[PDB]
Amino acid sequence: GRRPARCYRQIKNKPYPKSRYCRGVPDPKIRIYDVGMKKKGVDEFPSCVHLVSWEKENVSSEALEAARIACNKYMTKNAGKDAFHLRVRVHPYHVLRINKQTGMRGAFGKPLGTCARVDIGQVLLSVRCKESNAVHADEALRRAKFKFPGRQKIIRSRKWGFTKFNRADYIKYKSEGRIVPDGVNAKLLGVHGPIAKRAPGQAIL
Amino acid sequence: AKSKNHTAHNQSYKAHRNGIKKPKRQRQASTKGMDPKFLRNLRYSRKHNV
Amino acid sequence: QKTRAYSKRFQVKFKRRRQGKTDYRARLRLTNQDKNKYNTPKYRFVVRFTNKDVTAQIVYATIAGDIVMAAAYSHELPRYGLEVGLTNYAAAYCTGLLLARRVLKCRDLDQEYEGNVEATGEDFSVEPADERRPFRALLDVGLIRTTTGNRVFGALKGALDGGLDIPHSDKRFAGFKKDEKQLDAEIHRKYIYGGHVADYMKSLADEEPEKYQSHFSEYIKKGIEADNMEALYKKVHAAIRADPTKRYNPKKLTYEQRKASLVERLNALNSSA
Amino acid sequence: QLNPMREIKVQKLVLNISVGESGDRLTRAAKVLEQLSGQSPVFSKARYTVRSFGIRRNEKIACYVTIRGEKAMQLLESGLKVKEYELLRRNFSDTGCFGFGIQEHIDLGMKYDPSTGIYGMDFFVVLERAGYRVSRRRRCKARVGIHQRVTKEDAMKWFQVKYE
Amino acid sequence: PAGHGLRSRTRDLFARPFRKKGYIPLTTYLRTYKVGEHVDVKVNGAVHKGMPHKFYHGRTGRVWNVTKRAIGVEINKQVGNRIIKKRIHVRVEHVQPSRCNEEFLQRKLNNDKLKAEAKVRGEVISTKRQPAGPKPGFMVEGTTIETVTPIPYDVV
RNA sequence: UAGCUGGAGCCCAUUACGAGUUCUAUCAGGUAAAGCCAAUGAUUAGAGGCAUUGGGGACGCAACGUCCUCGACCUAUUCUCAAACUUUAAAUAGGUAGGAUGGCGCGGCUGCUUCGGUGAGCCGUGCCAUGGAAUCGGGUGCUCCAAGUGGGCCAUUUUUG
RNA sequence: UCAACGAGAACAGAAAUCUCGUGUGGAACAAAAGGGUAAAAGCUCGUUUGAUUCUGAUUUCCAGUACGAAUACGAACCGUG
RNA sequence: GGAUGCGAUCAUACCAGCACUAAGGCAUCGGAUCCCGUCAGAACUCCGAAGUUAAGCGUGCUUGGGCGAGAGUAGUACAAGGAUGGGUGACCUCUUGGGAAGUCCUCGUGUUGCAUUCCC
RNA sequence: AUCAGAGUGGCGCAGCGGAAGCGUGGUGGGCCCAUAACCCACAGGUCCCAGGAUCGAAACCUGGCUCUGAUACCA
Ligand SMILES: [Mg+2]
Ligand SMILES: [Mg+2]
Ligand SMILES: [Mg+2]
Ligand SMILES: [Mg+2]
Ligand SMILES: [Mg+2]
Ligand SMILES: [Mg+2]
Ligand SMILES: [Mg+2]
Ligand SMILES: [Mg+2]
Ligand SMILES: [Mg+2]
Ligand SMILES: [Mg+2]
Ligand SMILES: [Mg+2]
Ligand SMILES: [Mg+2]
Ligand SMILES: [Mg+2]
Ligand SMILES: [Mg+2]
Ligand SMILES: [Mg+2]
Ligand SMILES: [Mg+2]
Ligand SMILES: [Mg+2]
Ligand SMILES: [Mg+2]
Repeated sequence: GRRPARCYRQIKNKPYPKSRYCRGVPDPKIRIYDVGMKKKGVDEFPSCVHLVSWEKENVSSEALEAARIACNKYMTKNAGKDAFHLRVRVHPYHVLRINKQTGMRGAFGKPLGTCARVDIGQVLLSVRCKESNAVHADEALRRAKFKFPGRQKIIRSRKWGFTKFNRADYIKYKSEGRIVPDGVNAKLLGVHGPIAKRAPGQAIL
Repeated sequence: AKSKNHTAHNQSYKAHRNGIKKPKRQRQASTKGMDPKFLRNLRYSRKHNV
Repeated sequence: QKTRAYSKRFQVKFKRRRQGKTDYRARLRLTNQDKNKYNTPKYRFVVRFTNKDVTAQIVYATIAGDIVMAAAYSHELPRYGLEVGLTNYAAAYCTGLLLARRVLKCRDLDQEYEGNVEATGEDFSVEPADERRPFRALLDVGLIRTTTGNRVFGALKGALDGGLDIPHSDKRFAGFKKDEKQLDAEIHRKYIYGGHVADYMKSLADEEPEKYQSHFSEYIKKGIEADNMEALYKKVHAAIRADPTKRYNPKKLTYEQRKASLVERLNALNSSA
Repeated sequence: QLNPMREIKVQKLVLNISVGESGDRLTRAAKVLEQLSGQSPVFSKARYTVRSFGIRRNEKIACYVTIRGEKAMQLLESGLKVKEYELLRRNFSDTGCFGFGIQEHIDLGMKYDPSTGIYGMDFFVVLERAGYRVSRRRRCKARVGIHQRVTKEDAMKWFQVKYE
Repeated sequence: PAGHGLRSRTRDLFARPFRKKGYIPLTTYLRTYKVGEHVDVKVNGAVHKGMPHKFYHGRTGRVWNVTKRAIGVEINKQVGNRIIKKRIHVRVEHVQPSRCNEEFLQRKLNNDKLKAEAKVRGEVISTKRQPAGPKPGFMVEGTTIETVTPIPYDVV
């Protein structure tokens, strides 16, 4: 069916996204990017581990779909459905073309499928869990990385959950009560805005 | 057999091997094309110098 | 209310538009001198009417800003003789005459360009006869609708009657016959010498005595009946042609008190509730 | 503040009859306003040719006039003398104004003096305080500050405390 | 023609800059030109008359003939193996006077002043700029000297 | 036919003047990068309130009422993006100037210009101006007659199918 | 002053007409796309015929040829204000 | 410390929400005979001063939005020239030079000309 | 594989922007002992799915689909 990924492994062409010009593309393999309990708040799953891609390439939509489900089946069977949140951190926006008596006369091809362009040191997947339960995710990402063409690491990230705040700083800011907990995110507070819009106990310089 | 060909390859070399000939800058620069309202006056004064 | 992207993409217009005071499409066209004249500015005859004055100026355009050489107001007419009714058609006539006389006296060509010694409505242009061309100005109404009868065009008539050259035509002088397409000498004469207030003073005085008193108080208390308007304007025009010559707002409170007051509001809000 | 410049006062009444029709029918809807005002309505042509309402585009459907001053007050009190001086506490619009509608002849004015049918009509008045010429004049126009904008409490507490 | 009309390839060359759209400030009209000044041709998007071709946006040349609403500029276009002094008339909205010779014309007087001052005294001087060369020696009053060592690699 | 080339010369030349270069000053840029927590377009997920009723249960004897409900919507966020998207915005490359082809005085012309010796320019004359960054060096400086060529190919880098 | 949005008004509702507010242009400018514009280049009205005459210049293409188109003067005659 | 007219620079000048102002000036305002204007004296035009600072105008305030400046982001991203440089290649390093941008943090919120005029 | 064609009432087809019909079928009556046939009336449709312009679409054009027909050669 679909061509080998070696044909569409290197970036050789400028990005060719769906628009008022690239139309007739099919919808990509992947339609869901966040799986597991995506409703849990910041304080529940602190530990976060990412599958990071280490070579510039085109990970196909089919690959980046099959990888998440291979990272989900393991996590579900072992550590239960209520202890991980998976997020695929890349979207298939590049549209691959295929060209198929008549030779290369009129050689521009009709669109084939859709793939996501990655780069050196680009986070590709993330799982968030509880440190007591982190080993399962550590192995699940390793079990999913044999679905991608290049080299990847399985790197725990120094920050807290999916938030821009390190573990140390976020715990400092929780004890200082200078952070709004939003759900999966959090927001620092500070010295800008109107004094009015702040809650009575949430005023800082 | 593709009769359509195009390069600028070697054209900078042909241009520069005999210099990019700048025109000799001139005392008494040319007036052709200038504003006829200005030039009629300019001529008429030189008609009536002493 | 207006969102952040609105503010960030907003382009402000020119200050003298956000105040709604200038028409830049007119201004470019009035000030723009041909580039083969190189400096000779186009002097604009700028007349403006407030509710209680008739300002007039001769101004030219400079990079630094417009530079005035003769300013003539209606509130300097009392020094000449007109004490009441200083923003009417004839008052703007007098103000135009005064400004033209003063430009002439400042550039010293009045004696060769005296204009009409006496006002008339029949349209006036000067002979540029010999060696001295008249001072040439460009009238600038501003935002007013140039309808027939406008005080601006009374001021135009006065500026000409002083001797200035301002390109013009009689299609907006008061009393133009918009049907028949010529002026009436007598009706423009009436407007210039204040007939149009004189007949309304008589009209109120005949069958409206209470509005006459509530409506022309200053005319009353300066004792000027509708009977004495023309000759009054004769004398004021003669005077014009003969003699053309601590803290209450608060300081911006500075950073130290600002920062102290801020922590005070902060402690109030935080400690409370 | 109790500054007597801030006296609420009807800027204008506006009378609108839109018939969705044309020809002689609207020419009579012109008269039903011509008698009321003494000044000639201006027609309001349609737009958008929305068929389900039976109107082409650019064809005269409506007919309106603006009345202001003594005549507007005189005819406005008759307009509410229709309603028995009572509105819906919602006909007041949030900015400065309120409106209502009637069937003509429960006003005054003889009925078939042209032989024209009973046309209902749109009354709509926007109150003003003195000095909206600052938002209407051509030179130096600008908003009016909150302290001198009629609001809903201003229109309501104009309607119920006085004028009646 | 021949595949490309006058205002081709100018999706961004001829645009106004961001938040500088709309009106023409009066100074672009009250800056006056004289035959011989060096001016910069930069097209203005909103004024469509007298416009110069997209080649001339961002060049400099000497005014060579000045007329009402229009400046004659004379600039060098390089074609083949030769320089053609092209002569264009651009409406004044498209030209700004250059500050290339600002330093030159200041320094000309700054020089002739010193040649006068040298004629005053011993009449020897040399009015030339020299590019920044060797800096002479000097002592350094020994201060606290900060030792910096290459950082150990934290992978994170 | 233009380009590249030769031959015939000629014209001057170490004062000049020019440069496939740098320097100083000053213009122009929308490519890489970045951006979406900025407009356009795409796009993943939540958090909070909130609708004069997007549709329902249940209380609604009632409404100019609400708890759940798929959720519009607004608010502040979040993942990923653009050759035919951009606020911002490089590097290399582009243009111009760096004096003797400059200025100032005097007294003249104009049929242009100005309210006007007012300007614009030119004209005659007299004065100045240590050569006006570095380096380098005879020049296509001017012209004539004419040849062959007009199938290209490889490489490092940018790049389209 | 446009698109749109908020609130209101007999029949009238999502949408007919009216009124107020906000409205950086999210509308329109005959057509394709791009650029440009808010007392306008858009909408309505007024008067109109410069969509005229003579011959050059210049740009764009470029061999610095023609044509097409465009620009800036000149000498007329005019329109509008 | 003010104002008006004409302004140059066009957000440090805008936007939103507040509080306040001596004199003058501005404005608001009163009328519709005239010239003039429309459906409408609301607007535009002509005439005029009986009041009001209520709006406008002006000034100031906000841990405001925007804007402008700076520090950091960061010698990072990129990038000119060089390597019989590394690696299997994508790419990456070194050598001679240039060098950005968002979020985050701190500050600021107009300058000014000509003419006339008011203060205390 | 490209190039065309047609998609409209239950069926097969009309249709030139104001915008829905032809023949036949469906419905209720009438003639008939009864059914046809015939006579009189009655209801019709997502104008193939998603757009755009356009006073104004079902038609103009563009994307998404199904059936049908064409030209597919020198080695
Ligand atoms: Mg060839
Ligand atoms: Mg005008
Ligand atoms: Mg070409
Ligand atoms: Mg051709
Ligand atoms: Mg050809
Ligand atoms: Mg640009
Ligand atoms: Mg044109
Ligand atoms: Mg040849
Ligand atoms: Mg480009
Ligand atoms: Mg890029
Ligand atoms: Mg976007
Ligand atoms: Mg950026
Ligand atoms: Mg280039
Ligand atoms: Mg340069
Ligand atoms: Mg040609
Ligand atoms: Mg080498
Ligand atoms: Mg039957
Ligand atoms: Mg039967």
